[PDB]
Amino acid sequence: HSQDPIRRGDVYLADLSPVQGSEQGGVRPVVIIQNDTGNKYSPTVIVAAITGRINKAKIPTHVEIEKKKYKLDKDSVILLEQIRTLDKKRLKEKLTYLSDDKMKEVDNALMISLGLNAV
Amino acid sequence: HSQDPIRRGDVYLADLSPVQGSEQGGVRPVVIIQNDTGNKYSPTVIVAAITGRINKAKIPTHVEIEKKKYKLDKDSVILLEQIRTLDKKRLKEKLTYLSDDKMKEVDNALMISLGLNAVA
Amino acid sequence: QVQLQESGGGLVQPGGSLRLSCAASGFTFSSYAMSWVRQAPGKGLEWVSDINSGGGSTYYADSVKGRFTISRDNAKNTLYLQMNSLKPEDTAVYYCAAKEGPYSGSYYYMPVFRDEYDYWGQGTQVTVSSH
Amino acid sequence: QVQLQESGGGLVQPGGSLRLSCAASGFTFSSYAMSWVRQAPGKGLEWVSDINSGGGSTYYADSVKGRFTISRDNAKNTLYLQMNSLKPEDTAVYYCAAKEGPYSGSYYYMPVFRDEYDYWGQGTQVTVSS
Ligand SMILES: [Cl-]
Ligand SMILES: [Cl-]
Ligand SMILES: [Cl-]
Ligand SMILES: [Cl-]
Repeated sequence: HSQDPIRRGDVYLADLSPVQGSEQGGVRPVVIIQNDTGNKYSPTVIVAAITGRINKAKIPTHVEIEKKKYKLDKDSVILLEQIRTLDKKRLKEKLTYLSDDKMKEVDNALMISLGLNAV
Repeated sequence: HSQDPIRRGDVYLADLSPVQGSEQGGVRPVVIIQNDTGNKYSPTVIVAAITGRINKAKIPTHVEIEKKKYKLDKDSVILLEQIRTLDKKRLKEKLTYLSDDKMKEVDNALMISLGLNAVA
Repeated sequence: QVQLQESGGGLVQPGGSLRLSCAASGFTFSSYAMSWVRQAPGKGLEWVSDINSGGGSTYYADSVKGRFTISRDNAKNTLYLQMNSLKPEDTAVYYCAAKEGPYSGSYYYMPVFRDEYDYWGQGTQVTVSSH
Repeated sequence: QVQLQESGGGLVQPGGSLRLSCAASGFTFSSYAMSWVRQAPGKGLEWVSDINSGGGSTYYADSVKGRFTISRDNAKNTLYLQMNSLKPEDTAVYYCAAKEGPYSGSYYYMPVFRDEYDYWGQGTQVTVSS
């Protein structure tokens, strides 16, 4: 009856629609990037979109993920320049979660994306 | 004729509508938090919403901003848990920009908000 | 079609107890997380308690935690708020409110607004005074 | 869409030149950034070039930078692409596209789709062969 917890590094199917312009939209997998304290108690999560329109990192804010390990339709890319805060009502279902190594890449890409590096 | 250059720490008026649930919506000020290279060439920017419906910072992912120094309607709070990637078409006008000290607070709030602080 | 009807409010002395209920129809009650939010005269909306769509996860504001208990019976399509150790500061109108999603249901720390929820009840009055 | 009508296409030789034009109607041209994006035979939409609403800032894909020159005449509601040193990889249907706002106009580093723009052109054929 209880809800399974939301953890940083999880991959959820989420409804991002509607959007404008170059923003990622539709119902697509997204990576939870908010801290776990917020993920447990806050009404919102912070996510990074995953896209299938490319399968190789175009810039250092992109992180590749293979489809086999992470149960995707095809080889995809995490876009750390496409992040947004979503009300948890948009979360549809947990797909998988990233490995510790993969989340290290996500952390590094987020640091570049938001200009947080030293210095 | 040339662009107005978008720099990290600038505050713009932006159309966040429409939203769902507890997401911040409407036309409101937002602070640019994306790196300057992304701001110069990408079709999108990354912003953090600013709300005047609350006054104090309460939680460590919030950062207060003075109404007078930054020319807003009232004393407001930057919500570093309310982030979104906006197509630049949503940007209406530049309002002001945050000081070096105030942007260091935004940096520290983002590290907490996104669980980026190396803990041990 | 969609309706959330509250009942069970009333007048109690300080230290009394009440059981609020909120009956749902017109939508799939089991697909929505339920909330109780209250409003005192001239005050904004104060979130009180949350329960997830399945009933296993509950959340409470610091002002009511330990004194109030939220629960749900998805068979009866009913949400409950058990209120104990009532005090005059609890005097308000109490609304149930619904938000869809299996992962909804959480602790609210901001001022809440009507548009932040999907469905809203009509409210039930609670008054706590000795005179 | 009839909001944007391109002309100036046709067959040309390698190293040749060609000037595309795009006539805007039915929207406020001088407050939109304009894009040229092309669809080569068999491929998807690749962004070519961008110009802001005032015309003072231009952006180019790496493969066309220096060879192509984008410009606009807001008085004439017209967008231009001057194409020089034309190579066979330039063979495509060329579309103009519009995105509203004074801060629009940028470099695109990923494939684009029509629904990402406010207005989408009709397209003109550019063919480059020896
Ligand atoms: Cl896509
Ligand atoms: Cl300051
Ligand atoms: Cl009653
Ligand atoms: Cl019914």
